[PDB]
Amino acid sequence: KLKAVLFNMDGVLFNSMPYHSEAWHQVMKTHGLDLSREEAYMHEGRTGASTINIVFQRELGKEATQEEIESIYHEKSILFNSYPEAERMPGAWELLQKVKSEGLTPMVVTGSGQLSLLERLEHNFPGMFHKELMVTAFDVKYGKPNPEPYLMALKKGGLKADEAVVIENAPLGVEAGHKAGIFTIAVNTGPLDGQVLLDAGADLLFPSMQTLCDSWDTIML
Ligand SMILES: [Cl-]
Ligand SMILES: [Cl-]
Repeated sequence: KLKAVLFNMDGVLFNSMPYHSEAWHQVMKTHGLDLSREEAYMHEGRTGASTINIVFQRELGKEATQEEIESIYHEKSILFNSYPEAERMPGAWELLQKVKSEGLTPMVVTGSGQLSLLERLEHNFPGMFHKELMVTAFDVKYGKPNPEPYLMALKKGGLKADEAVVIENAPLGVEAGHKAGIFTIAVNTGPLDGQVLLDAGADLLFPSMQTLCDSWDTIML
């Protein structure tokens, strides 16, 4: 039944998670808030505004103001962009070529609003993605772990949930894919215990994008 493969971006397509976790950790530290690199990784999937608000609630016992959200989001984006630009996750391009050769539609479903990465998708993965077949921070009211972004991806692609598969590296994205009713494959590309991804609702778990790519033609959907 499979028609489309819905990829997260950060930690699936780009090896950008060390940078995102460093930048969140450092900007929060500047603001006097403790967020470890691993706790930052655990927020992958959220929009930046949702991350900031939840960290304020957890650490300060209050909501972030709109000004705090915009300031901190810009600060983190500027710091992220100050690093040498993120490179591809090994295995992603090989997998995309396989998916496309099988007649399947690649899509991106991300909580990112980071234009530096979004505008590099075409040069990194030529011929794969299209803006009207992507969901980003710009498209959603509620991001991951709410199923909204994955539900929206299904609609953009004219798909039913049973015609798609989700490829996720982070538990909030796994949860969103699963709760959207879509079969969800976790790829453990970061510092987390794989069990965190299984417990978030992943139907399958692979230890890298390359191993997923190697097994791809035996996943019968
Ligand atoms: Cl990382
Ligand atoms: Cl960013």
